[PDB]
Amino acid sequence: RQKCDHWSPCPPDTYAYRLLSGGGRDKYAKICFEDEVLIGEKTGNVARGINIAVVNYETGKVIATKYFDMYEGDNSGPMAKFIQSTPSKSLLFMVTHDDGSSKLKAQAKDAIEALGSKEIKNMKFRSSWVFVAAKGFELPSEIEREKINHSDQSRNRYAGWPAEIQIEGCIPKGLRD
Repeated sequence: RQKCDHWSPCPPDTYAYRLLSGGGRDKYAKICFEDEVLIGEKTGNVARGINIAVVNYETGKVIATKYFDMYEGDNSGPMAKFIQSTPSKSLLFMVTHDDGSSKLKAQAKDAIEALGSKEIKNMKFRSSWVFVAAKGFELPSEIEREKINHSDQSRNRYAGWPAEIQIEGCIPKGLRD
């Protein structure tokens, strides 16, 4: 019904977003922006690791979508360079699927922490994580921009994985007016 199937309607001059981490291996991570799925099963571009959607804040257009596997390969470096290359006045949306920490290295953690992440250095194996960043401007303090959920045997929604987490909000379009 509502933009990105939001619980409450967004205020007028705002960009709607909904970020969903993966829930175990069968429930996929999803990035929704302005009622359009940027990353997800639907668009066939979601995978294990850290999934990043980059949007031009000024035009509201998707500029890039890329995933980086943190269980295999050496994708931490290519992820840090992808994040660092992002142009100013960009929105960055980051979600975990399955695992985003095994091979997660310092350079990548520093590039994400530079964007305002308080949880990227607390990432544990299979912790579910969702994050909204702005490059070249500040997001309002009121919007939910980050969440982390660690694997815990008593709380785990799946055998071996924590429950998926979500953040939904409305970003005002005039932060650079």
